[PDB]
Amino acid sequence: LMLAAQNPALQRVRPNGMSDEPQYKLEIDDEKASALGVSLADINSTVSIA
Amino acid sequence: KVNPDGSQVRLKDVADVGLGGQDYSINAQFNGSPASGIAIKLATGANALD
Repeated sequence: LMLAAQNPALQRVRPNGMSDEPQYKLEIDDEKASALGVSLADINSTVSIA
Repeated sequence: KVNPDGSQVRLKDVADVGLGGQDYSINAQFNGSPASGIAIKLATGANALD
């Protein structure tokens, strides 16, 4: 894009798709999960099904 | 697993892990040197030269 725009043979050069956006990662510490007696598959099922 | 006395057992403790073949049955070599290949069958009605 920032090259084609310096090219006087083209114009209106745009990506068709979207641009990366912020997303909220979830970290799960399996150390504290299993230290609290809570499965891991039950965590995932909770986050999917809710 | 987590030993009921703190600490935990990991996959690396019970097994060895690495990228290897999905299947080890077939293998091949070309003039003696390790090799691979795809054999191609023609689609019915297609033309071998093309």
